[PDB]
Amino acid sequence: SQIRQNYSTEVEAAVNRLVNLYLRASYTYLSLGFYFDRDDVALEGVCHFFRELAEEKREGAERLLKMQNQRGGRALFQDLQKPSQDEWGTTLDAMKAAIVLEKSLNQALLDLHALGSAQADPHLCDFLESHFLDEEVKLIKKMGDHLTNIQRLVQAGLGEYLFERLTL
Amino acid sequence: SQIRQNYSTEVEAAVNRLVNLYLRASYTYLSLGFYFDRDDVALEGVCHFFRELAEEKREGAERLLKMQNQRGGRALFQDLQKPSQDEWGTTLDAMKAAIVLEKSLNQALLDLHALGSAQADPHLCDFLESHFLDEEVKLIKKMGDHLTNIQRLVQAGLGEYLFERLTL
Amino acid sequence: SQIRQNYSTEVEAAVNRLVNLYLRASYTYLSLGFYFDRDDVALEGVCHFFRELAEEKREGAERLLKMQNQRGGRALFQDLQKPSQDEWGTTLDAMKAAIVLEKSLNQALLDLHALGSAQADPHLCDFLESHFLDEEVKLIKKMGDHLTNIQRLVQAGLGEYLFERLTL
Amino acid sequence: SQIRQNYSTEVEAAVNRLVNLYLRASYTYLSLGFYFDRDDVALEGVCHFFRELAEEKREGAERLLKMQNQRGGRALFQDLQKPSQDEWGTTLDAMKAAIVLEKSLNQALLDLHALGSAQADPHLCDFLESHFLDEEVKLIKKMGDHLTNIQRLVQAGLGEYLFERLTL
Repeated sequence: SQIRQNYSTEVEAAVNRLVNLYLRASYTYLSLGFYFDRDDVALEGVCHFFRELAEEKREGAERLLKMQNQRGGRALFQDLQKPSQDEWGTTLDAMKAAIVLEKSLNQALLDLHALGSAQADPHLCDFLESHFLDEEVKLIKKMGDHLTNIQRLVQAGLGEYLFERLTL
Repeated sequence: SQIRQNYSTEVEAAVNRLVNLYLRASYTYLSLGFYFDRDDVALEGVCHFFRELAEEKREGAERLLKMQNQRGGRALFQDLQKPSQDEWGTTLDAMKAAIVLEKSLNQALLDLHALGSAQADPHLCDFLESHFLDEEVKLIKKMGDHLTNIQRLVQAGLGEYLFERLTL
Repeated sequence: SQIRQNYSTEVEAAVNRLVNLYLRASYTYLSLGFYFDRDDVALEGVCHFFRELAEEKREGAERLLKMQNQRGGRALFQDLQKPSQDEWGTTLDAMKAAIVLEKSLNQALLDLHALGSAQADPHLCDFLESHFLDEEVKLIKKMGDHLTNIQRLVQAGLGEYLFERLTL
Repeated sequence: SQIRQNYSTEVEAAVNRLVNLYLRASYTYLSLGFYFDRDDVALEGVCHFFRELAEEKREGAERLLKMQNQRGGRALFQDLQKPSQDEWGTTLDAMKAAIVLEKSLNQALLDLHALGSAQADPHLCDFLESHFLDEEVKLIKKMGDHLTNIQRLVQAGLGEYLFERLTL
């Protein structure tokens, strides 16, 4: 590559792996969004929350792809595995599964940042800090806030409805 | 002091004491605000209410400081003791603690006003009446209103959530 | 904590300590501001400079508190010790004391950043870099600029007046 | 008087006396203003400051007169004695004489307020608090601020000029 500089083979491959995690996460959120749009679930505010997250994760993958090219690395795509469940249970179950998901992405970002420091790749460390580390921390705080309110509310059906109407 | 007139040593020292009470109250409200911002408490409306009160109390202390200088008294600062609790319990517990706090400030204002009358210091009596006595009475009525609604609502988790969403 | 990830007990406690340093600094600036508002000091431009810094330091503490909660750490408040002096001498003395203060905050930020690197906590390193490290360097340069001009001007009374009127 | 109620003969006469003090003060400020407008004094900013104060004192007397009529008291005018000096010396001398003047008005207001309390005349106490007590305290603080700056500046001619140009 004519532009490639200070960009290790190891970081390049981890970037490709992170891109797959983000697309998988996006797919997961798409499944969660449509589940809450079912006529027998019907929680529009929950459906919207997850559909907005699917788009965010897709945007995250696209930013990683752009960065890959900017550094002279080569994007390599793999199969995207289907989401973990076909049915997501209650709003609470789903929000727990979402937080579990986000923590997995966060850890992958932390490991990638650790790889970058190990490889003396300040550009990668900066890129992660700029569009990912804080957005992930803020997203995780919000989900934790939601889990707490959802838990405070479980007369379970009444609580689930109120949360969707008044918070979402 | 070239400007000092009709400003007793006793009122000056009580003004300094009141300034410390107001800063302490502000610190208390800051602790209450951040407690309700915890991911395991997550009552944004309650967090906002207390954070707004912290700023008000800080503004109250600053007005007293300005007045101290206007009269030719000398501001003297003391340590600010930490708030009474590290964790504030429920919205109800916190609002009870807040009302207890406000009543203490109110009594201090009443005592200071009584000192001013005893010392024939009409300017001090006027200053207290203008920015403090009524604001305190109105604030205390509002908290009492809130305590009543919070109490009416305790299915405790559902009530606490509804109060924060619909009143705060 | 349900959200806590990669957030060490050591960083959490240092964050609480830094929050206390910032509130103390704010208190210090409040005392400096009101001292220059005394009828026997009467340097409005100096009073304004310090009062603006008190608010900045308070905002700094509040940002640290928010971050603490975002990471799932627990805010713990301590007594706020009173400022080092009751009277601040000349504009020069005060600006020297301010620079000494800022350097102490800066060093605390540097130590906290070093702790974060030692703990592999990129989010903390990023947060410090974003709202604190540069703001502190720029503030310290400005004070150094002011000290130099104040020193160039000391006919001491005439210089102090001119600085307050033409620079502040 | 058909409207007179709770308005003692003693307060009525003190109101007439205060009206004379305020007109005298106004006359004093007029003399100070024109002295600084002399071609051999020529401090326009000082001339403006005093001319603005003459108008304020005249407005103060007029408010007392209106109040006198509102209460059913009878305005009685006396000779207005000429100002204490024909020539006012330096800006410093003049500002010292002004502060001495204002303190005399303030004390007269305090005594009148004390008479009103002694006579159980809440309307008079309120009227004094509303347009006079605080305005007087704020005016006296400003003069004290000016005296301090003027004193800091005395190369006397250079200081006097700078004060008039940069503060007034």
